[PDB]
Amino acid sequence: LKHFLNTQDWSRAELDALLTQAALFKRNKLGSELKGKSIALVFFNPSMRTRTSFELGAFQLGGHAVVLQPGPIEFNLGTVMDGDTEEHIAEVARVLGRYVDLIGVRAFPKFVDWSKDREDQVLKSFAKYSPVPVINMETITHPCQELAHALALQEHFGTPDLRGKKYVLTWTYHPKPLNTAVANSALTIATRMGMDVTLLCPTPDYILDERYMDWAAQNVAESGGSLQVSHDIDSAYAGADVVYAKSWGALPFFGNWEPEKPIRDQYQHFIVDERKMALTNNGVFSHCLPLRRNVKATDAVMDSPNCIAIDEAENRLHVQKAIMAALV
Amino acid sequence: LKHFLNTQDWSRAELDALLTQAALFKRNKLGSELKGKSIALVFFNPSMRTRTSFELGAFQLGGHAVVLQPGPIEFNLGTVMDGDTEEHIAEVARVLGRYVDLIGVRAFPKFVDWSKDREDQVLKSFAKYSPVPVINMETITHPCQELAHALALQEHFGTPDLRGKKYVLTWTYHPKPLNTAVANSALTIATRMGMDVTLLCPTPDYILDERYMDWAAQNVAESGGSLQVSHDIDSAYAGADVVYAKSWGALPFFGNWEPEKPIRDQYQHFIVDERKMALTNNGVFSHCLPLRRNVKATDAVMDSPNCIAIDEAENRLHVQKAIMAALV
Amino acid sequence: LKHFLNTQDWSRAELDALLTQAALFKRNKLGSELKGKSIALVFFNPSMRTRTSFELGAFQLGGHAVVLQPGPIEFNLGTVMDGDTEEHIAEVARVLGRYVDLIGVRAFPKFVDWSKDREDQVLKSFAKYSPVPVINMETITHPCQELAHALALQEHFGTPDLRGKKYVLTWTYHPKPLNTAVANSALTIATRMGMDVTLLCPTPDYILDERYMDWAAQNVAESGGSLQVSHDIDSAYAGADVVYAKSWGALPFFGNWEPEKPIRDQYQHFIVDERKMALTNNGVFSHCLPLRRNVKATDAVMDSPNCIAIDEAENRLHVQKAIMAALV
Repeated sequence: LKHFLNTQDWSRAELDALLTQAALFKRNKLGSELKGKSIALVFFNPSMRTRTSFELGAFQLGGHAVVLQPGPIEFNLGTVMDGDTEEHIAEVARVLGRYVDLIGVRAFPKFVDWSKDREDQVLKSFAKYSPVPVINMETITHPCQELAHALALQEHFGTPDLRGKKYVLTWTYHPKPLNTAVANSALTIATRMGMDVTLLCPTPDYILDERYMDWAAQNVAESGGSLQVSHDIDSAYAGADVVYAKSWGALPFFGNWEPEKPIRDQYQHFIVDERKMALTNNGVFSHCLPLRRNVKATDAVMDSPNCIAIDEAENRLHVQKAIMAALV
Repeated sequence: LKHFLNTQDWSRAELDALLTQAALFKRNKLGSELKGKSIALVFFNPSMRTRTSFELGAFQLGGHAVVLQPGPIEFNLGTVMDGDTEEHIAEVARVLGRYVDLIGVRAFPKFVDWSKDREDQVLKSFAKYSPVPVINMETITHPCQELAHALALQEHFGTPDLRGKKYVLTWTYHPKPLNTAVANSALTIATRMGMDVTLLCPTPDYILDERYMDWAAQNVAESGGSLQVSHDIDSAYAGADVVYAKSWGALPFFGNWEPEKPIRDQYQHFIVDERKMALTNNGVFSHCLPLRRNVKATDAVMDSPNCIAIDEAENRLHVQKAIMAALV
Repeated sequence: LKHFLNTQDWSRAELDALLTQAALFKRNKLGSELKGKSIALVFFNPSMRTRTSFELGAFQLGGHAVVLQPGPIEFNLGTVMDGDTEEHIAEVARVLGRYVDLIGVRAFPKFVDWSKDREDQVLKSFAKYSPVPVINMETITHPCQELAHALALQEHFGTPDLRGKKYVLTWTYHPKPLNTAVANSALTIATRMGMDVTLLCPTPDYILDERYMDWAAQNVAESGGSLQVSHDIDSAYAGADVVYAKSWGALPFFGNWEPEKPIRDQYQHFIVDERKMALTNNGVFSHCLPLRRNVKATDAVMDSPNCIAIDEAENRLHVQKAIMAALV
């Protein structure tokens, strides 16, 4: 009945409890909250980091993770399956639900159409047909990353209350168009936590889907923080406490990534470097990984003592354990 | 020494004991029958369902399953390995046998020749060279499915004795020629259990290999049931207690599936629907999965309360645990 | 801090202790030396045998192995990652190091250049950036195989002291050029153990890289054994106690394997057979596997009671457990 599809679906108190359980697990990693239980990790797209953290997380709590990497499933109802689909998600979710206690789902968008991708069909289908809790391991939003990220910020600042912090979610250069998942999640969680958020991107075409812009706005009101869109690098970084980098192809160009290649390439200066970081208030830098060094961020920034990307990546483990424990 | 290659190899009392242990495991899933033991699940062909049930089954009994998906093995003796084969099954089975306590084998036929496929070389080779019990996870017969299927029928009818039940194994439409494995197993187990069996198919060309027809006949005599081949849909369904659907390419066409495409396509009416099911004696419907909705069976039949396909799929878990426990 | 990259890095006393712990584990396989611990098995190249032994080894000691098969990683520093690499080994090793207690690495050479391959970049990179012990699961040397091999010899001869034994590392025919890893390791460990070693190959072009020739020489001096290069089959086998076969492409031909195909094909007589084995002092035969029957060794030699290849393969399990236990 209760799933962990997006943090936006959980009340603030529930998210706070998850973060605290995550901190507790970080102090005592071995437990029995999942003793004799199991989780099916269904990866429609490969991920070494996510597979490792979840698999180990289940093991450490006495459970077992079954890793499934399909590779042809039909999600549409009343559809004559005479095509290339062998079985309907109805049967898949229901069968797995007779075996495991939880189901994790990872499904990256096709990038051939944001119009379709934004529907989150794969995840919504599992959540609808599954008799057991479903966990978003990343589709168009990365909720587990949000919490790992948030925990890392709380540990860094020495407090659970992040209000008053200047948070800068900056777009970054990449030779190819990327998913907005991490970006959408970053906006969601930074505002939900009540920080002064600024979405820094090259042009208005890079502004995130309305769904998330509304989420952020709605969260600003609840948390007492602030939101703001910007296109000026130097002013955005100024006096910033946190800088989060993430690359993503402008939504208005989904389907054809040819005329955009020259557009993104003229913005290879949005790379986070010491010059920019020095403008902040001794702010910290982080990225969700994988990160292309000297493209999204310079080797100097990465190896800096202000980069907490490795801590954030570690926290995926502790945060995902808190989620699995809450759902069982 | 003792393997679980086919149910036909086990006495009726042993099969009854397996089914009962399976029911016991269904009531108490956690156990120690495999404590510290392991099973190697060798999949020459991918299977999410079979991998999940076996892996979880080993975990629940205190054991560990190692999943191996090759992808070049030689099974022929005295064959100069100067071809594309790197190692002989002799070495593979013997080495794995020094590591694990049980070996599961899944190997779908090549469909390029039923003449060769019917030899069950992969399975027979493992059973011959392996120092530990071998388990058929599906090749040309699906013995684990047979028991999962049989258990589901016993639970549905509220009794272990299925004698007197009208069982209809019906062929079903599919855009492509399929393996007869599930069909051969269905005939084997339905007759072994003593039911009034009817093999419903379009033309005599779809009759199953003699090996299984003889098995069925031999089982009818032992169980006190009956066997019968039919080509009339309405008469077959009439007063039926159980309807099992399965698609499969006529054996006489193995090698060339071109002139058969038009032959099978003219029989897309063999699809199980409410019209047919209504003719039975409030009979139950089931399929081994994966099932193409609105092709092999209509969405109406699938979502009906008489469809026990999800229960049968669940039982793969309990039945496979009974098998692993009996073999160690 | 301490890794298991090559046996040559460990003192003789440490190697002796590993071999003894391995013998102890062979007598009592279940233990708690890895209770609650985990190892990441990173396979850049597939290996059923190595995956099975390590995974089971972790399970038997109360731990858990996470299997990762990438398939695009950058190992070069200060390299603008605008190519086909998504993330730097720096981030990979560091993140995995926050999750698991040990990291195993398997990476076969590209064969496109021994000049580059001999650098052991993949392994050295992991060992440099990883915060936890790294284990060579085979790159250009196969140290786990060395110990499995050595243990099998000690069990066969009924003593830990192998000094005085005539060891013949023979090159063998193969339709394609192979890695020297196993060959380099065989020379290393046979000399380190103090045996009378003879490297039997067709022509001086097949002599192993200087690195290992020096290693052997340096080991002969320490162990009191002997080294010797030979090109005469009959004289090499004569009075031999141990015969180890392994195929490998001459190092001087790395990059272009066309003019070598005809060169290796004229030496298909280097195959180990009863005629040759009969010349030894009732010597034992072994191979690391996979082995092409009737090409590297005849079916007669393989099925002989003097072939200890299956025992050596089994010992990978016990030896790898000793290594994992020593590193944690």
